[PDB]
Amino acid sequence: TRDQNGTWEMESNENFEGYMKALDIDFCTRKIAVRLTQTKVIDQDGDNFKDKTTSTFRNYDVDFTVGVEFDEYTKSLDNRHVKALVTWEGDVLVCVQKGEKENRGWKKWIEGDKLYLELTCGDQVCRQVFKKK
Amino acid sequence: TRDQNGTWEMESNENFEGYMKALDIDFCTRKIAVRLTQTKVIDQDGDNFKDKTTSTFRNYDVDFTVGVEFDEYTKSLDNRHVKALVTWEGDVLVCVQKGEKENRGWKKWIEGDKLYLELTCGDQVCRQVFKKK
Repeated sequence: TRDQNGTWEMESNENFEGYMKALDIDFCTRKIAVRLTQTKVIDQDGDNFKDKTTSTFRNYDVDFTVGVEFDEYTKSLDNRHVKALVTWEGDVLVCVQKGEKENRGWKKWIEGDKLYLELTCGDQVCRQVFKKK
Repeated sequence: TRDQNGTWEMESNENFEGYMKALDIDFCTRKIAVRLTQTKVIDQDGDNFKDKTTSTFRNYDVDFTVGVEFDEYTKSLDNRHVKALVTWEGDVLVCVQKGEKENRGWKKWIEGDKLYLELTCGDQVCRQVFKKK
């Protein structure tokens, strides 16, 4: 049929690497585009089309209750099982990710309208700040 | 303030490489995760949090009309300038991308509730199958 209207999600992708190498796309760029899923939104009205293709790199989503230990699987990070626990220390949201890697956790808090994130794992600390959209 | 509600977009991302290396994340993944802006959406009800963090790898919007040639700049993938002509072949949307690469183009058609996309460049053929939602 010619009616290509609707939102479509990639379920298979054959020889995406060979086609990208034929376009002289860089090495690390190809090895990830093969792994990622793609969503295609098409608005077709008559002879005019509008194709919006989006490939999401990371789509993490976790729920929790402060003070209640829960099982966390970092699917889109390292894909490991950690028993996370989120507690309050002042107004800072502190978390401990009990698992194989030692000193793993994060701290989250706002001051003004900036979300601060302190991702820690072993000897490394990652600092990220966010603006309100 | 403990209220972390809202949609937050990444401002800075310091030492994401070191934090990802501490989690044994591969090199190519680190080289791309470092260069992407993240968006955090927190739905908070007291101590019940809903944290969803997403990052977009590729996004591409194209507007074209069947039978009218248009200048296409492949924002994703290739970043080359091609003159694309999209035409109907029965129920198959056939497009030719006249440019640097020989035999560059794609074919798109619907069968049932699935979108089939065949990308062609040189002697390489990439076949992508989508599913209507």
